[PDB]
Amino acid sequence: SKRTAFVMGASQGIGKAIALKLADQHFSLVINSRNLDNIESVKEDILAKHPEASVIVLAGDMSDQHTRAGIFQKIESQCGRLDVLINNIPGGAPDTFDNCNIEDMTATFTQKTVAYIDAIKRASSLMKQNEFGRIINIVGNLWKEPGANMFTNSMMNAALINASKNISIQLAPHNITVNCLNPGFIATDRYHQFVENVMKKNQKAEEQIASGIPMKRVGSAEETAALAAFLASEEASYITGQQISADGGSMKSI
Amino acid sequence: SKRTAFVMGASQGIGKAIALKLADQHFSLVINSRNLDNIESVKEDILAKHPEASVIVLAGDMSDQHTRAGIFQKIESQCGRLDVLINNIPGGAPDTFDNCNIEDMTATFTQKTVAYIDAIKRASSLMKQNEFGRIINIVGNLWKEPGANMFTNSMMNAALINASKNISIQLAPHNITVNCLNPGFIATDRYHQFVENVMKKNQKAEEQIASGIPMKRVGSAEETAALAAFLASEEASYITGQQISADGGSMKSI
Ligand SMILES: NC(=O)C1=CN([C@@H]2O[C@H](COP(=O)(O)OP(=O)(O)OC[C@H]3O[C@@H](n4cnc5c(N)ncnc54)[C@H](OP(=O)(O)O)[C@@H]3O)[C@@H](O)[C@H]2O)C=CC1
Ligand SMILES: NC(=O)C1=CN([C@@H]2O[C@H](COP(=O)(O)OP(=O)(O)OC[C@H]3O[C@@H](n4cnc5c(N)ncnc54)[C@H](OP(=O)(O)O)[C@@H]3O)[C@@H](O)[C@H]2O)C=CC1
Repeated sequence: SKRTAFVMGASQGIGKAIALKLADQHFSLVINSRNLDNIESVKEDILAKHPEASVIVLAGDMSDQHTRAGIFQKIESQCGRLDVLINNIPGGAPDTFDNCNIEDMTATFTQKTVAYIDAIKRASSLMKQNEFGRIINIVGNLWKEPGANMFTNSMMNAALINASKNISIQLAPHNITVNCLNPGFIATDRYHQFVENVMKKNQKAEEQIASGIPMKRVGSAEETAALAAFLASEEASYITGQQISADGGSMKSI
Repeated sequence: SKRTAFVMGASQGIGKAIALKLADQHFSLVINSRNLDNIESVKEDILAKHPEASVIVLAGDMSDQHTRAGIFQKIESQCGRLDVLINNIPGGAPDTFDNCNIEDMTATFTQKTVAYIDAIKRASSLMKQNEFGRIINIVGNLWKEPGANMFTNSMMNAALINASKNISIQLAPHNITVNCLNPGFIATDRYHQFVENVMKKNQKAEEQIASGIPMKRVGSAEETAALAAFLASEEASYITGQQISADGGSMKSI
C-alpha cells in the first residue's frame, strides 16, 4: 500500500524524527514547517537516504487558518489522498495564573488547539474518501497534571484531549483512528531550552529533571516517533481515542 | 462570622438556588445577572424572607471583561472584603465537530472559561487580604465524557477543570479553596430546554433522559446548591482542587 502522510513542524525535533521514520517505512510524505530552508533540508536528508522516496514540501505557518486551507488544498491537488495526519505545533508562550491575559490566552488557543481541530477537519474529509485514516495528535502530559509555569498550555492540552476523544467517536465508523501522543521529556531544542529556562538558579539542572523520571533519563525523538509510527500503521486499526504517553514513567497518576 | 459571597447568574436556576441557600445561612450577598429586573426580583425574595439580610445587586454581563473589572471594583468599594465566589456563567452556543468555527469557538472560550479564570483572579486578590476564600466553579460533566452536541463546551469544561486544579495549588497556602461542581441533569430552564432541544423526534422524552441516570430522576437546583453551600462553608477548609458531581450517578467513569 502506498499511504500518504502529512507531518507538520517537521524541520526538527519530534516532527523531524516522525518524518524520517515514516520514510523508512515507505510512506509518501508531505512535510511542513515555517522555515523553508530548514524543512527543505529534511527532504534532502530523506531523499539522500531514500532516493526513490516521494516527498513534498509545503512550508507555512500551520497556526494560520488561511495557510491551513492552502496547504490542504495543495495536498488534495498534488496527492489525491491523505492517509495519515501528524498534528504537531508548539504550544503558546509560557504563562502563569498570575500573569495570564485574554489576548495571549486567545492566541494560544487558536494557534495549537483550534489549529489541530481544523487540521483534523480538513484531513478527515480526504481520509473519508478512501475510508482510511490515522490521526496522531502530539499533545503533552500537562493535560492530566498541570502545570504551574504552563498555565494556558496545560488547560489547552486538557481541551485537546477532550476534543480528540469526541472526534474519535465521530470518525471511528470511517476507519479513521484518532489518538493523542503525550511526550514527557524528550531531547529536542525545546527541552534543551527548558534545561536553561529553569537553570534560573544554577550542566547539572538535568540531574534534577531526570530524578523525577522513573527511567532516570530523557527520551529521544525517535523513541517518540516509534509510537507515532505504530499508531499510523494499518495494523493499529482498532486503537482509537487513546492518550498514550512516551514519558519514561513520568506520570504518577493512572 | 459575617462572610460575604458573590453569586453570578443568580436570577434563576442553579445560581438563584445557591443565593437563597447562602442567604438562609446568613452570608452577606452580592448577586448578579444581566437582566436587572429579574435579579432585583431575587433580592426581593431574599429580603422578604430575611428582612435583616444584606444583599447588593450588581447587574451586568460577567462575560464582558470590563464589566467584570467594574463589578469587582464595586465589590471592593461597597463590601471591603470577599469570602466566597460562585463562578456561574452558561457555556456557549451548542456546536459540533462538523460545524465548529474559530469565531464561535473563540467567543465560547472567552465567555465562560476566561471569565471564570479572570473572576478568580480578581476575587482572590480580595480573598488574600483576609486569608480566607471559597471558590466554587459551576462547570459540568462533559469535562470527562464529551459531548457530541456540545463540542466546544466539552473541551472548555476540560480546560476549566485543568485550570481550577492548577489555581487551587497556587491559592491553597492562602486558605482559599478552589473546587469544581459539576451538575449532571438539573431541572432549570436550561434543562427544560434540553427536554425539547432533543424532543426533535418526539412529554416523554424525559423518561428517556431519566433512564440514563442511576437515580432515575433529574435533580433539583437546591440539591446542587446544598453542595455549593457546603463547599463555601468555613468547615470545608481542607477540601480543594476537587471535582464533585451532583448528577444522580450519571458518571459511569471513576
Ligand atoms: N519535552 C518535549 O519535547 C515536549 C514536547 N511536546 C510537544 O511536542 C510537540 C513538538 O515538540 P518539539 O519537538 O520539542 O518542538 P520543537 O521546538 O523542537 O520543534 C517544533 C517544530 O515545529 C516547527 N514549527 C513551529 N511552529 C510552527 C508552526 N506555527 N507551523 C508549522 N511548523 C511550526 C518548527 O520549525 P519551524 O520554526 O521552521 O517552523 C520545528 O520544526 C509540540 O507540540 C510540543 O508541544 C509536549 C511536551 C513535551
Ligand atoms: N443540567 C443543567 O442545569 C446543567 C448546568 N450546567 C452549568 O451550570 C451553570 C448554571 O446552569 P443553569 O442553572 O441551568 O443556567 P440557567 O440558564 O438556568 O440560568 C443562568 C443564569 O445566569 C444568568 N446569566 C446568563 N448569562 C450571564 C452572563 N453572561 N452574565 C451574568 N449572568 C448571566 C441568567 O440570567 P440573565 O439572563 O438575567 O443574565 C440566569 O440567571 C451553567 O454554567 C451551566 O453551564 C452544566 C451542566 C448541566
